[PDB]
Amino acid sequence: RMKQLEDKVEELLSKNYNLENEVARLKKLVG
Amino acid sequence: RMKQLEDKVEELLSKNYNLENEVARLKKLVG
Repeated sequence: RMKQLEDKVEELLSKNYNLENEVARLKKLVG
Repeated sequence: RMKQLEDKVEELLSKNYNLENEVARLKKLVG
């Protein structure tokens, strides 16, 4: 369960980097 | 450290929900 929690942190960080990359692409379209 | 890992999961999920809400607002502007 240490490892499962660590795995979930790594997974959520990857998801937020994808969301960050998407926000930047959309902001480039608006801006 | 169990608690610290759990805290980090909860924090990253809140960040991704904010990013999700931002993506939806920007997509509403484009769409």
